[PDB]
Amino acid sequence: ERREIAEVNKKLKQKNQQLKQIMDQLRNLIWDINAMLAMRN
Amino acid sequence: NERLRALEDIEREIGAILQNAGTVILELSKEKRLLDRQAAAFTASVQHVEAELSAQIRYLTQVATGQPHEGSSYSSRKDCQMALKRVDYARLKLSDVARTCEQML
Repeated sequence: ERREIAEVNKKLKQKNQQLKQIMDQLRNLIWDINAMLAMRN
Repeated sequence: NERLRALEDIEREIGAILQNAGTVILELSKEKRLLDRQAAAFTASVQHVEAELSAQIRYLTQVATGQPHEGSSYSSRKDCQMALKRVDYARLKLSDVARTCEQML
């Protein structure tokens, strides 16, 4: 049946949301120069 | 380090043997060993110390009115510490990203 398909889809969606949260944190952790390039060297 | 070495040498030579040379003439208590101490350390050491002191006295005398010998007084040494702070913030952000990645396992 498609129950396993739905379970795998839900697991993949949860992993995608987790990866998206990690990427969101990485955005702020990765700009890191835009705020302070005005006096960077 | 020139002036520092000169001051160190003057300090090391401040306690000369001239103050201890007051027991050199009494060395002739065996006939009418270390009799040489009554020649080199009697007055020549004191003369050399006085000459060195006089030389050190007659310096350029730079300080006249205000505050010379400055040299920090100013800019981005502060911003150097600020860049160290940016490095620390980047460290904190990298640690947060690593914690997020670990949670992603």
